[PDB]
Amino acid sequence: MQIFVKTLTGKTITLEVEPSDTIENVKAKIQDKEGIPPDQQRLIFAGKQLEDGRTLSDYNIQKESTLHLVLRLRG
Amino acid sequence: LPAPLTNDPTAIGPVLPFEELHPRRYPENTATFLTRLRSLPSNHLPQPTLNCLLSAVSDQTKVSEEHLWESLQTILPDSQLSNEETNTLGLSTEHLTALAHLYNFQATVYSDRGPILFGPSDTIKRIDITHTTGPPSHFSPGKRL
Ligand SMILES: *NC[C@H](*)CC(=O)OC
Repeated sequence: MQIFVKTLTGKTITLEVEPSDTIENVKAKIQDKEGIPPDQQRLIFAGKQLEDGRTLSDYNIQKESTLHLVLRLRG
Repeated sequence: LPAPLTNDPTAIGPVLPFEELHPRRYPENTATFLTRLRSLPSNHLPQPTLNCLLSAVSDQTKVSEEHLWESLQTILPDSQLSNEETNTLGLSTEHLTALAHLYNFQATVYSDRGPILFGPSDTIKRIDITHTTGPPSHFSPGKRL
């Protein structure tokens, strides 16, 4: 399948992942596409901040379903 | 996977997002970080050693770091204000969103990846923060080019 990710800078990335793909590997692919480490990544699917230790199928995310990305900048 | 704020003694209620507990006109999804409603009064926590964010906010809002830290103690549980992350990596932008809600402003963070907004849009004050990837993230006032 294929989904989309809307970032905090307005850019909507197009990503290709498996239905059983873990959120950690999704953040790794986002790091590949952009360069944002998983340290500053928090993914949201309709208001609910996703957990790293889960998969896309658990949140019932179909193909072409957009996920929001929020940066958790430390410092 | 386990969370310290789940059984935090300085907070009451269950785990809810910050936007549900204190709703405003935050930037889209920038307030979805989970927290809990503060129960006990200010424990008088010490000023965090990694206090770059507090200095950056103080240079813009003219509010002393002490008052900002006390307001953070009144809004947030202790387990999310001074923990292993606070003393190693430092403060997060979630504290910046909490301070923006408490003091009514929309901070503009000029990070290495571009400009981001944090805090309610239904405000007047607009502060500017410069974010450095470093390592690690360094917080300063103003913007850069
Ligand atoms: N991230 C904590 C603040 C950084 C700092 O204090 O640098 C001087």
